[PDB]
Amino acid sequence: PTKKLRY
Amino acid sequence: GTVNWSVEDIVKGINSNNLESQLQATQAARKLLSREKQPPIDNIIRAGLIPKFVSFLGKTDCSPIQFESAWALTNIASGTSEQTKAVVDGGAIPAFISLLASPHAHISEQAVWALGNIAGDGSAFRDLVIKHGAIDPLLALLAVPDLSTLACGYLRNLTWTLSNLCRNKNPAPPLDAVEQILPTLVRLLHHNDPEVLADSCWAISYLTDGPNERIEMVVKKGVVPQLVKLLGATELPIVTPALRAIGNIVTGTDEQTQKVIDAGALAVFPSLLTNPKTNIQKEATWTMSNITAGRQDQIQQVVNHGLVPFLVGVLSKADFKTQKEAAWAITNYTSGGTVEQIVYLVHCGIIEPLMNLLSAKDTKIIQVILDAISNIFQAAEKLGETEKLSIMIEECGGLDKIEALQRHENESVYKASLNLIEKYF
Repeated sequence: PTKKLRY
Repeated sequence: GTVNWSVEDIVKGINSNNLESQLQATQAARKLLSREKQPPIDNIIRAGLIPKFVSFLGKTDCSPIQFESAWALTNIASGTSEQTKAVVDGGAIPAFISLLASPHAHISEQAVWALGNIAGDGSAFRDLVIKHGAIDPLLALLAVPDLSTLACGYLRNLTWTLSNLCRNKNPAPPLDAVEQILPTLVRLLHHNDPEVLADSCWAISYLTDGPNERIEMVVKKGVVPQLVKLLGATELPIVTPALRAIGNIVTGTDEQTQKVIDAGALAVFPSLLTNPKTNIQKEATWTMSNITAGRQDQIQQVVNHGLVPFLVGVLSKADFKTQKEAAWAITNYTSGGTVEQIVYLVHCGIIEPLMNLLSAKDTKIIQVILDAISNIFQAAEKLGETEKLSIMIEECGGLDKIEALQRHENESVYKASLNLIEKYF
Protein backbone atom coordinates (compact mmCIF):
# COMPACT_ATOMS: atom_id res chain seq x y z
CA PRO A 1 0.00 0.00 0.00
CA THR A 2 2.57 2.58 -1.12
CA LYS A 3 0.07 5.37 -1.88
CA LYS A 4 -3.60 6.00 -1.18
CA LEU A 5 -6.07 8.44 -2.71
CA ARG A 6 -8.67 10.02 -0.43
CA TYR A 7 -12.11 9.57 -2.00
CA GLY B 1 -21.98 24.24 -6.08
CA THR B 2 -18.42 22.95 -6.44
CA VAL B 3 -19.35 19.71 -8.25
CA ASN B 4 -18.26 18.87 -11.80
CA TRP B 5 -16.24 22.02 -12.44
CA SER B 6 -14.08 22.31 -15.53
CA VAL B 7 -10.34 22.74 -15.09
CA GLU B 8 -10.77 26.08 -16.88
CA ASP B 9 -13.25 27.29 -14.26
CA ILE B 10 -11.01 26.03 -11.45
CA VAL B 11 -8.11 27.97 -12.96
CA LYS B 12 -10.22 31.11 -13.33
CA GLY B 13 -11.28 30.90 -9.69
CA ILE B 14 -7.79 30.18 -8.35
CA ASN B 15 -6.28 33.03 -10.40
CA SER B 16 -8.84 35.51 -9.05
CA ASN B 17 -7.74 37.99 -6.39
CA ASN B 18 -10.54 36.77 -4.10
CA LEU B 19 -9.70 34.34 -1.31
CA GLU B 20 -13.26 32.98 -1.16
CA SER B 21 -13.39 32.40 -4.91
CA GLN B 22 -10.01 30.69 -4.57
CA LEU B 23 -11.38 28.51 -1.76
CA GLN B 24 -14.40 27.48 -3.82
CA ALA B 25 -12.24 26.67 -6.85
CA THR B 26 -9.82 24.68 -4.67
CA GLN B 27 -12.75 22.70 -3.26
CA ALA B 28 -13.98 22.05 -6.81
CA ALA B 29 -10.49 20.80 -7.68
CA ARG B 30 -10.50 18.57 -4.60
CA LYS B 31 -13.82 17.06 -5.64
CA LEU B 32 -12.57 16.49 -9.20
CA LEU B 33 -9.41 14.81 -7.86
CA SER B 34 -11.53 12.74 -5.44
CA ARG B 35 -13.68 11.03 -8.07
CA GLU B 36 -13.59 7.28 -8.63
CA LYS B 37 -12.74 7.06 -12.34
CA GLN B 38 -9.56 8.62 -13.78
CA PRO B 39 -9.25 11.84 -11.75
CA PRO B 40 -7.69 14.43 -14.08
CA ILE B 41 -4.41 14.68 -12.17
CA ASP B 42 -2.35 15.42 -15.28
CA ASN B 43 -4.82 18.08 -16.41
CA ILE B 44 -4.60 19.78 -13.00
CA ILE B 45 -0.79 19.66 -13.15
CA ARG B 46 -0.64 21.07 -16.68
CA ALA B 47 -2.87 23.96 -15.61
CA GLY B 48 -0.07 24.95 -13.23
CA LEU B 49 -2.19 24.68 -10.08
CA ILE B 50 0.33 22.90 -7.82
CA PRO B 51 2.20 26.10 -6.80
CA LYS B 52 -1.11 27.76 -5.91
CA PHE B 53 -2.20 24.82 -3.75
CA VAL B 54 1.20 24.85 -2.04
CA SER B 55 0.83 28.57 -1.34
CA PHE B 56 -2.66 27.94 0.04
CA LEU B 57 -1.14 25.42 2.45
CA GLY B 58 0.35 28.44 4.24
CA LYS B 59 -2.89 30.45 4.65
CA THR B 60 -3.07 30.10 8.42
CA ASP B 61 -5.93 32.62 8.51
CA CYS B 62 -8.09 30.47 6.15
CA SER B 63 -8.02 26.90 7.44
CA PRO B 64 -10.66 25.69 4.92
CA ILE B 65 -8.40 26.45 1.95
CA GLN B 66 -5.48 24.84 3.79
CA PHE B 67 -7.57 21.68 4.14
CA GLU B 68 -8.88 21.70 0.56
CA SER B 69 -5.43 22.29 -0.94
CA ALA B 70 -3.89 19.63 1.31
CA TRP B 71 -6.53 17.15 0.13
CA ALA B 72 -6.00 18.03 -3.55
CA LEU B 73 -2.22 17.72 -3.18
CA THR B 74 -2.59 14.43 -1.30
CA ASN B 75 -4.58 13.00 -4.19
CA ILE B 76 -2.13 14.33 -6.79
CA ALA B 77 0.76 12.80 -4.84
CA SER B 78 -1.08 9.45 -4.73
CA GLY B 79 -0.49 8.88 -8.45
CA THR B 80 2.56 8.08 -10.55
CA SER B 81 6.12 8.95 -9.56
CA GLU B 82 5.97 11.90 -11.96
CA GLN B 83 2.87 13.32 -10.27
CA THR B 84 4.31 12.87 -6.77
CA LYS B 85 7.45 14.56 -8.10
CA ALA B 86 5.36 17.46 -9.38
CA VAL B 87 3.97 17.87 -5.86
CA VAL B 88 7.44 17.72 -4.29
CA ASP B 89 8.89 20.19 -6.82
CA GLY B 90 6.25 22.73 -5.78
CA GLY B 91 7.71 22.91 -2.28
CA ALA B 92 4.99 20.82 -0.67
CA ILE B 93 7.16 18.85 1.78
CA PRO B 94 8.04 21.71 4.18
CA ALA B 95 4.52 23.15 3.91
CA PHE B 96 2.97 19.83 4.92
CA ILE B 97 5.48 19.43 7.74
CA SER B 98 4.49 22.88 8.99
CA LEU B 99 0.84 21.82 8.81
CA LEU B 100 1.57 18.77 10.98
CA ALA B 101 1.37 21.15 13.97
CA SER B 102 -1.96 22.66 12.92
CA PRO B 103 -4.55 23.11 15.69
CA HIS B 104 -7.17 21.60 13.34
CA ALA B 105 -7.10 17.81 13.58
CA HIS B 106 -8.33 17.19 10.03
CA ILE B 107 -5.67 19.46 8.49
CA SER B 108 -2.90 17.75 10.46
CA GLU B 109 -4.29 14.37 9.40
CA GLN B 110 -4.34 15.43 5.75
CA ALA B 111 -0.72 16.58 6.02
CA VAL B 112 0.19 13.19 7.53
CA TRP B 113 -1.56 11.49 4.60
CA ALA B 114 0.19 13.63 1.98
CA LEU B 115 3.61 13.02 3.53
CA GLY B 116 2.78 9.32 3.55
CA ASN B 117 2.13 9.35 -0.20
CA ILE B 118 5.30 11.35 -0.88
CA ALA B 119 7.48 9.06 1.24
CA GLY B 120 5.78 6.01 -0.25
CA ASP B 121 7.00 7.04 -3.69
CA GLY B 122 10.43 5.61 -2.89
CA SER B 123 13.68 5.78 -0.99
CA ALA B 124 14.71 9.18 -2.36
CA PHE B 125 11.52 11.02 -1.40
CA ARG B 126 11.37 9.05 1.86
CA ASP B 127 14.81 10.32 2.84
CA LEU B 128 13.94 13.82 1.61
CA VAL B 129 10.84 13.91 3.81
CA ILE B 130 13.07 12.77 6.68
CA LYS B 131 15.65 15.47 5.93
CA HIS B 132 12.96 18.16 6.08
CA GLY B 133 12.30 17.09 9.69
CA ALA B 134 8.99 15.22 9.50
CA ILE B 135 9.74 12.54 12.10
CA ASP B 136 9.75 14.81 15.17
CA PRO B 137 6.29 16.37 14.57
CA LEU B 138 4.85 13.06 13.36
CA LEU B 139 5.95 11.28 16.55
CA ALA B 140 4.84 14.24 18.67
CA LEU B 141 1.34 13.70 17.29
CA LEU B 142 1.43 10.26 18.96
CA ALA B 143 2.97 11.40 22.29
CA VAL B 144 -0.18 10.78 24.32
CA PRO B 145 -0.66 8.64 27.46
CA ASP B 146 -3.20 6.32 25.79
CA LEU B 147 -3.50 5.89 22.02
CA SER B 148 -7.19 5.04 22.44
CA THR B 149 -7.98 8.74 22.97
CA LEU B 150 -7.04 9.51 19.35
CA ALA B 151 -9.51 9.21 16.49
CA CYS B 152 -9.35 5.83 14.76
CA GLY B 153 -8.74 7.17 11.26
CA TYR B 154 -6.18 9.69 12.50
CA LEU B 155 -4.18 6.97 14.27
CA ARG B 156 -4.46 4.65 11.26
CA ASN B 157 -3.11 7.34 8.92
CA LEU B 158 -0.25 8.15 11.30
CA THR B 159 0.68 4.46 11.52
CA TRP B 160 0.54 4.06 7.74
CA THR B 161 2.73 7.11 7.09
CA LEU B 162 5.26 5.96 9.70
CA SER B 163 5.30 2.55 8.00
CA ASN B 164 6.08 4.26 4.70
CA LEU B 165 8.97 6.03 6.42
CA CYS B 166 10.30 2.56 7.34
CA ARG B 167 9.74 1.22 3.82
CA ASN B 168 11.97 0.55 0.79
CA LYS B 169 15.65 -0.33 0.39
CA ASN B 170 18.66 0.65 -1.72
CA PRO B 171 19.13 2.51 0.53
CA ALA B 172 17.24 1.46 3.65
CA PRO B 173 16.01 4.25 5.94
CA PRO B 174 18.68 6.12 7.92
CA LEU B 175 19.71 4.31 11.09
CA ASP B 176 19.04 7.37 13.26
CA ALA B 177 15.53 7.71 11.82
CA VAL B 178 14.79 4.03 12.48
CA GLU B 179 16.02 4.34 16.06
CA GLN B 180 13.89 7.45 16.52
CA ILE B 181 10.76 5.75 15.16
CA LEU B 182 11.06 2.29 16.72
CA PRO B 183 9.68 2.99 20.25
CA THR B 184 6.48 4.50 18.87
CA LEU B 185 6.30 1.53 16.50
CA VAL B 186 6.41 -0.93 19.41
CA ARG B 187 3.70 1.05 21.20
CA LEU B 188 1.56 0.91 18.05
CA LEU B 189 2.28 -2.82 17.74
CA HIS B 190 0.58 -3.19 21.13
CA HIS B 191 -2.54 -1.30 19.99
CA ASN B 192 -5.92 -2.99 19.61
CA ASP B 193 -7.05 -1.70 16.20
CA PRO B 194 -6.62 -4.33 13.44
CA GLU B 195 -5.49 -1.84 10.78
CA VAL B 196 -2.98 -0.18 13.12
CA LEU B 197 -1.63 -3.62 14.03
CA ALA B 198 -1.39 -4.61 10.36
CA ASP B 199 0.50 -1.47 9.36
CA SER B 200 2.80 -1.69 12.40
CA CYS B 201 3.61 -5.28 11.44
CA TRP B 202 4.29 -4.13 7.88
CA ALA B 203 6.66 -1.46 9.18
CA ILE B 204 8.49 -4.03 11.31
CA SER B 205 8.69 -6.36 8.30
CA TYR B 206 10.30 -3.55 6.31
CA LEU B 207 12.80 -2.83 9.08
CA THR B 208 13.76 -6.52 9.38
CA ASP B 209 14.25 -6.88 5.60
CA GLY B 210 17.98 -6.20 5.57
CA PRO B 211 21.34 -7.07 7.12
CA ASN B 212 21.52 -8.65 10.55
CA GLU B 213 22.25 -5.24 12.11
CA ARG B 214 18.78 -3.96 11.18
CA ILE B 215 17.21 -7.21 12.40
CA GLU B 216 19.13 -6.71 15.65
CA MET B 217 17.89 -3.13 16.01
CA VAL B 218 14.37 -4.53 15.79
CA VAL B 219 14.80 -7.60 17.99
CA LYS B 220 16.55 -5.70 20.79
CA LYS B 221 13.30 -3.77 21.30
CA GLY B 222 11.68 -7.01 22.49
CA VAL B 223 8.93 -7.15 19.85
CA VAL B 224 9.33 -10.83 18.88
CA PRO B 225 6.78 -12.16 21.44
CA GLN B 226 4.20 -9.64 20.24
CA LEU B 227 5.00 -10.63 16.65
CA VAL B 228 4.33 -14.29 17.50
CA LYS B 229 1.09 -13.38 19.26
CA LEU B 230 0.00 -11.49 16.15
CA LEU B 231 1.14 -14.44 14.04
CA GLY B 232 -1.58 -16.29 15.92
CA ALA B 233 -4.21 -13.70 14.98
CA THR B 234 -7.38 -14.46 13.03
CA GLU B 235 -7.19 -11.45 10.69
CA LEU B 236 -5.20 -12.36 7.59
CA PRO B 237 -4.08 -8.71 7.09
CA ILE B 238 -2.30 -9.07 10.44
CA VAL B 239 -0.95 -12.61 10.00
CA THR B 240 0.60 -11.79 6.61
CA PRO B 241 2.96 -8.99 7.77
CA ALA B 242 3.65 -10.70 11.10
CA LEU B 243 4.72 -13.85 9.25
CA ARG B 244 6.82 -11.75 6.86
CA ALA B 245 8.61 -10.12 9.81
CA ILE B 246 9.20 -13.46 11.55
CA GLY B 247 10.65 -14.92 8.36
CA ASN B 248 12.92 -11.90 7.93
CA ILE B 249 14.13 -12.26 11.52
CA VAL B 250 14.93 -15.96 11.06
CA THR B 251 17.01 -15.08 8.01
CA GLY B 252 19.44 -13.51 10.50
CA THR B 253 21.78 -15.06 13.06
CA ASP B 254 21.11 -18.32 14.86
CA GLU B 255 20.68 -16.27 18.04
CA GLN B 256 17.94 -14.13 16.47
CA THR B 257 16.30 -17.27 15.07
CA GLN B 258 16.49 -18.69 18.59
CA LYS B 259 14.77 -15.55 19.86
CA VAL B 260 11.98 -16.38 17.41
CA ILE B 261 11.86 -20.00 18.61
CA ASP B 262 11.84 -19.13 22.32
CA ALA B 263 8.80 -16.88 21.82
CA GLY B 264 6.78 -19.94 20.81
CA ALA B 265 6.54 -19.40 17.05
CA LEU B 266 6.81 -23.07 16.05
CA ALA B 267 3.53 -23.87 17.81
CA VAL B 268 1.71 -21.73 15.22
CA PHE B 269 3.14 -23.50 12.18
CA PRO B 270 0.75 -26.49 12.17
CA SER B 271 -1.95 -24.02 11.10
CA LEU B 272 0.31 -21.83 8.95
CA LEU B 273 1.65 -24.83 7.02
CA THR B 274 -1.96 -25.89 6.36
CA ASN B 275 -3.37 -22.39 5.88
CA PRO B 276 -5.82 -22.25 2.94
CA LYS B 277 -4.16 -19.02 1.73
CA THR B 278 -1.37 -20.07 -0.64
CA ASN B 279 0.81 -17.06 0.20
CA ILE B 280 0.68 -17.87 3.91
CA GLN B 281 1.70 -21.49 3.27
CA LYS B 282 4.57 -20.37 1.03
CA GLU B 283 5.85 -17.79 3.52
CA ALA B 284 5.56 -20.22 6.44
CA THR B 285 7.45 -22.90 4.51
CA TRP B 286 10.16 -20.37 3.63
CA THR B 287 10.43 -19.44 7.31
CA MET B 288 10.69 -23.15 8.15
CA SER B 289 13.42 -23.56 5.52
CA ASN B 290 15.42 -20.77 7.16
CA ILE B 291 14.84 -22.34 10.59
CA THR B 292 16.08 -25.76 9.44
CA ALA B 293 19.27 -24.07 8.19
CA GLY B 294 20.11 -23.29 11.83
CA ARG B 295 21.70 -25.28 14.63
CA GLN B 296 21.06 -28.96 15.27
CA ASP B 297 19.29 -28.01 18.51
CA GLN B 298 16.99 -25.75 16.47
CA ILE B 299 16.34 -28.57 14.01
CA GLN B 300 15.57 -30.65 17.10
CA GLN B 301 13.05 -28.08 18.32
CA VAL B 302 11.46 -28.26 14.86
CA VAL B 303 11.25 -32.03 15.37
CA ASN B 304 9.79 -31.75 18.88
CA HIS B 305 7.00 -29.44 17.72
CA GLY B 306 5.90 -32.17 15.29
CA LEU B 307 6.53 -30.04 12.20
CA VAL B 308 8.35 -32.66 10.09
CA PRO B 309 5.04 -34.38 9.20
CA PHE B 310 3.71 -30.97 8.14
CA LEU B 311 6.75 -30.43 5.91
CA VAL B 312 6.12 -33.87 4.39
CA GLY B 313 2.52 -32.82 3.81
CA VAL B 314 3.50 -29.58 2.08
CA LEU B 315 6.01 -31.49 -0.06
CA SER B 316 3.30 -34.03 -0.94
CA LYS B 317 0.61 -31.52 -1.95
CA ALA B 318 0.77 -27.73 -2.25
CA ASP B 319 1.38 -25.00 -4.80
CA PHE B 320 4.62 -25.61 -6.68
CA LYS B 321 6.32 -22.58 -5.11
CA THR B 322 5.43 -23.81 -1.62
CA GLN B 323 6.71 -27.25 -2.63
CA LYS B 324 9.98 -25.63 -3.72
CA GLU B 325 10.32 -23.87 -0.37
CA ALA B 326 9.64 -27.23 1.29
CA ALA B 327 12.36 -28.88 -0.81
CA TRP B 328 14.74 -26.14 0.34
CA ALA B 329 13.72 -26.77 3.95
CA ILE B 330 14.38 -30.50 3.53
CA THR B 331 17.79 -29.89 1.97
CA ASN B 332 18.82 -27.52 4.77
CA TYR B 333 17.51 -30.02 7.33
CA THR B 334 19.59 -32.82 5.81
CA SER B 335 22.67 -30.60 5.47
CA GLY B 336 22.71 -29.48 9.10
CA GLY B 337 20.94 -32.33 10.86
CA THR B 338 22.31 -35.26 12.82
CA VAL B 339 22.09 -38.81 11.52
CA GLU B 340 19.26 -39.43 13.99
CA GLN B 341 17.32 -36.40 12.76
CA ILE B 342 17.81 -37.48 9.14
CA VAL B 343 16.59 -41.02 9.80
CA TYR B 344 13.59 -39.53 11.61
CA LEU B 345 12.93 -37.41 8.52
CA VAL B 346 13.02 -40.58 6.41
CA HIS B 347 10.73 -42.38 8.87
CA CYS B 348 8.18 -39.57 8.45
CA GLY B 349 7.82 -40.48 4.76
CA ILE B 350 9.89 -37.85 2.95
CA ILE B 351 11.35 -40.08 0.23
CA GLU B 352 8.19 -40.69 -1.81
CA PRO B 353 7.11 -37.03 -2.18
CA LEU B 354 10.71 -35.87 -2.60
CA MET B 355 11.04 -38.34 -5.49
CA ASN B 356 7.66 -37.41 -6.98
CA LEU B 357 8.94 -33.82 -7.12
CA LEU B 358 11.91 -34.87 -9.28
CA SER B 359 9.53 -34.79 -12.28
CA ALA B 360 9.32 -30.98 -12.20
CA LYS B 361 10.72 -28.87 -15.03
CA ASP B 362 12.55 -26.27 -12.94
CA THR B 363 16.23 -27.14 -12.65
CA LYS B 364 16.89 -25.56 -9.26
CA ILE B 365 14.37 -27.68 -7.36
CA ILE B 366 15.92 -30.74 -9.02
CA GLN B 367 19.38 -29.74 -7.79
CA VAL B 368 18.00 -29.10 -4.30
CA ILE B 369 16.29 -32.51 -4.18
CA LEU B 370 19.43 -34.25 -5.44
CA ASP B 371 21.52 -32.57 -2.73
CA ALA B 372 19.01 -33.61 -0.06
CA ILE B 373 19.08 -37.19 -1.34
CA SER B 374 22.89 -37.18 -1.31
CA ASN B 375 22.85 -36.04 2.33
CA ILE B 376 20.31 -38.71 3.26
CA PHE B 377 22.47 -41.34 1.55
CA GLN B 378 25.50 -40.09 3.48
CA ALA B 379 23.62 -40.51 6.77
CA ALA B 380 22.59 -44.01 5.65
CA GLU B 381 26.24 -44.78 4.86
CA LYS B 382 27.16 -43.70 8.38
CA LEU B 383 24.53 -46.18 9.61
CA GLY B 384 25.43 -48.76 6.95
CA GLU B 385 21.81 -48.89 5.74
CA THR B 386 22.43 -47.69 2.18
CA GLU B 387 20.75 -50.75 0.65
CA LYS B 388 17.50 -50.15 2.55
CA LEU B 389 17.41 -46.54 1.33
CA SER B 390 18.19 -47.66 -2.23
CA ILE B 391 15.34 -50.18 -2.09
CA MET B 392 12.99 -47.51 -0.74
CA ILE B 393 13.90 -45.15 -3.58
CA GLU B 394 13.61 -47.92 -6.17
CA GLU B 395 10.15 -48.93 -4.92
CA CYS B 396 8.61 -45.45 -5.17
CA GLY B 397 9.86 -45.06 -8.75
CA GLY B 398 12.62 -42.59 -7.90
CA LEU B 399 15.45 -44.56 -9.50
CA ASP B 400 13.76 -44.16 -12.89
CA LYS B 401 13.54 -40.39 -12.42
CA ILE B 402 17.19 -40.25 -11.35
CA GLU B 403 18.26 -42.23 -14.42
CA ALA B 404 16.15 -39.89 -16.55
CA LEU B 405 17.93 -36.92 -14.96
CA GLN B 406 21.29 -38.36 -16.07
CA ARG B 407 20.32 -37.04 -19.54
CA HIS B 408 19.48 -33.51 -18.37
CA GLU B 409 20.80 -30.34 -19.98
CA ASN B 410 22.16 -28.77 -16.79
CA GLU B 411 25.68 -29.93 -15.95
CA SER B 412 25.05 -29.93 -12.19
CA VAL B 413 21.95 -32.14 -12.45
CA TYR B 414 23.75 -34.38 -14.95
CA LYS B 415 26.76 -34.88 -12.68
CA ALA B 416 24.75 -35.26 -9.46
CA SER B 417 22.41 -37.88 -10.92
CA LEU B 418 25.31 -39.81 -12.46
CA ASN B 419 27.21 -39.70 -9.15
CA LEU B 420 24.19 -40.98 -7.22
CA ILE B 421 23.69 -43.81 -9.72
CA GLU B 422 27.38 -44.75 -9.67
CA LYS B 423 27.65 -44.70 -5.87
CA TYR B 424 24.38 -46.25 -4.67
CA PHE B 425 22.73 -47.76 -7.77
